[PDB]
Amino acid sequence: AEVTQLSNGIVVATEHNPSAHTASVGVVFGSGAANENPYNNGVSNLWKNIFLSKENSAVAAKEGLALSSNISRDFQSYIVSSLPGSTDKSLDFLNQSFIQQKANLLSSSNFEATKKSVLKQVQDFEDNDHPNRVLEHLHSTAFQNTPLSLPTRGTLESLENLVVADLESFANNHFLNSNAVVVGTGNIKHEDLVNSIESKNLSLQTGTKPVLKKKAAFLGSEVRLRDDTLPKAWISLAVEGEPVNSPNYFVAKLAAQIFGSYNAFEPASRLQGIKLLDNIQEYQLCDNFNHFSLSYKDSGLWGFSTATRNVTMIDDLIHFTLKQWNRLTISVTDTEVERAKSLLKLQLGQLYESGNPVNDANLLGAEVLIKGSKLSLGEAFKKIDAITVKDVKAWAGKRLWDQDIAIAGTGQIEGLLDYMRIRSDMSMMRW
Amino acid sequence: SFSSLYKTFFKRNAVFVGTIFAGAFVFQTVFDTAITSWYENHNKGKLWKDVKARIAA
Ligand SMILES: CCCCCCCCCCCO[C@@H]1O[C@H](CO)[C@@H](O[C@H]2O[C@H](CO)[C@@H](O)[C@H](O)[C@H]2O)[C@H](O)[C@H]1O
Repeated sequence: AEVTQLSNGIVVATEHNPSAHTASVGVVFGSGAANENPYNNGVSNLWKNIFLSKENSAVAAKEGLALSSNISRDFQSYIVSSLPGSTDKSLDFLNQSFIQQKANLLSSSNFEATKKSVLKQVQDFEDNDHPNRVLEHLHSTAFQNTPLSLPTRGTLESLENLVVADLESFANNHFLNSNAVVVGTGNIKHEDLVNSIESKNLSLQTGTKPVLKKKAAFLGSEVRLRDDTLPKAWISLAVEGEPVNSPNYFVAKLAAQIFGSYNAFEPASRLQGIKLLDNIQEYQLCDNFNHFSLSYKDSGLWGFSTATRNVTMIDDLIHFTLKQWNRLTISVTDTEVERAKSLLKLQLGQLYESGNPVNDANLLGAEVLIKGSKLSLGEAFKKIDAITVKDVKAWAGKRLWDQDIAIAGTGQIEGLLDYMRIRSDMSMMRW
Repeated sequence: SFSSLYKTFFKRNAVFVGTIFAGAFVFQTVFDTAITSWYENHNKGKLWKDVKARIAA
């Protein structure tokens, strides 16, 4: 009714839904693709993909289980999904996979069939998924020589250099209990799981903490992947944003909300009450964009992302947009702010209140790791609404106005201008 | 130029067009002050003022 949180060594967390047809259990390791290193990159995405190799996934397929997995930057998750009654059928199959079995998934016929498929995997991504590719490199340059930089799915380089002796090197350090959280989502009780958990003995590497690295940092920089053979142009730009559990966590998400997200095709999109939109549409400066305030444990990235078949006029594209961003400091309409608060809520909803347990897991697992607990929607909303204009005019005033940016891109970006232009559009001339 | 002594006045923004013109206005008196002094001194004894001094009629 307010989400449960109790620890007997294994911090056991759950979240009940009485109208759910199914449920899900799993673990979340409080160390992700940003706890790795330059040459072991993709180790966390390698771990995910053995966990779903036909072997272990045929086991749980007779049982009636489905497994879910994802790696982030600050965190890393291993979830299993099934019918709510077969709730022990989950917990046991989890127990087998992470304390019982070890080299049953770590075969020299398994691992050389997973790594020979996480290699094709990260060779369609950087090959044909430019919007994320661009998005990923954006981190690489903004957070260069620092934790967040390492692409979550790992470089094809440090991904052909890795054997099983390396899957473990990360496992036995960062796959602990004092870095994990067990989650219960969907259609199960707190007294169903934490019972079935204290039912099982053993302890893996107790007392052990996972290790640390130099805290992340940010620096104004570019990286440009020109490719004049690609029909469009993809660009992503940002400033040093705000972390998870930062005073302006919501203030910053409200700002993103204002300019928001465009799709020049859906007539619905064309009518949004966004000021910037007035400009961009005249000549069709782009095909779409969208904003964001990506928050991570140590640092953040407020900016936006755009694709465009309009090559001669990208220079305006970036211009109109970064000028709008100036208003946030000097001239944002209050009535804009309300449409923000309003729309944030709708978005922040379909995020948190989707009828899909697997999401409510990672969400829970990550948050109850970093701050300890989760924060309720009513808590969030109570904050969103407190937000004045002055909220947004002092946040932009430090974060946005005349601060270093972080551009990245690919496709026909000859037209995308230089760094002393772009960066300079962070401000406006004053008397 | 020291990051403290600058940022005090101007925090993290440049000079502003009008503050410039203000400084300009001030500088222009402060300068023509100094330089006209240093020059009248450097040429002491030589100036008609210094020569008006001794010479009587
Ligand atoms: C031909 C005769 C020419 C006569 C002499 C000309 C003198 C020009 C003086 C102009 C000063 O103009 C000044 O420029 C600075 C940039 O340095 C501007 O600063 C602006 O961009 C900077 C970044 O560069 C931001 O820090 C700042 O928030 C913004 O206001 C400022 O708005 C303006 O006040």
